[PDB]
Amino acid sequence: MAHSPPGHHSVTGRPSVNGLALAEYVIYRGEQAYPEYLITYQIMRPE
Amino acid sequence: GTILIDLSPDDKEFQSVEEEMQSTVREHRDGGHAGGIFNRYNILKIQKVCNKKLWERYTHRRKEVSEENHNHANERMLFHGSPFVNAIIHKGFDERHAYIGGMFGAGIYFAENSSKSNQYVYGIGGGTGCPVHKDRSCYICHRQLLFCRVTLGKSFLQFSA
Ligand SMILES: O=c1cc(-c2ccc(Br)cc2)oc2ccccc12
Ligand SMILES: [Zn+2]
Repeated sequence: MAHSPPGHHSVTGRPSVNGLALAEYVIYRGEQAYPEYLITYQIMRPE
Repeated sequence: GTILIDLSPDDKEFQSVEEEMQSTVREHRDGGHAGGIFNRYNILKIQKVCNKKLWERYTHRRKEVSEENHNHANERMLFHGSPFVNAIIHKGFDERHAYIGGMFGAGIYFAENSSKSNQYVYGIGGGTGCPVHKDRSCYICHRQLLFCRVTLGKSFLQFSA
């Protein structure tokens, strides 16, 4: 695992081409996230 | 120390988590290659993950971040999809769960789009798809994602494609 850039606690990847995309994020210490909900699903074939 | 508590579909907490899952699906630039072709999900179950030690580990770090950032943890709820989902819920996130080759370096990645995290459920690039059918677009097999509480604190902004 790398480190956060100096003076920061995470990285934000801002979408900069595809205008529909939401942001993605990176943390560099496991203790900065808690796996709160476990969701069981299937993807659905479009009709 | 982990126990899983099922939420009823009538429960408003079920309903708000399902809505965040469904409403953040988008189309992807691989045309469905990694995660499959779909506009929505069939949600089979939502479970609350309870582990006191893992929660206290999280809140302890949250407080540290918040004290480094004018009492602002900058906490978000975000998706994570992983082959290691079963180890994460029992032992928590650690370096074994990092995307070593990710575009922002070796760290643990999270998405606002549920469909982006769905691309990593069977591995990087969707791996070889579901264990049973080898199909990255399998409509039969049951998948699991995490909806996670994430402390960002002061986040470095990277503009990117
Ligand atoms: O949910 C994610 C899981 C992962 C992930 C999980 C396990 C492994 Br091994 C590699 C990547 O990568 C992402 C990259 C960008 C946005 C979201 C994710
Ligand atoms: Zn399958």
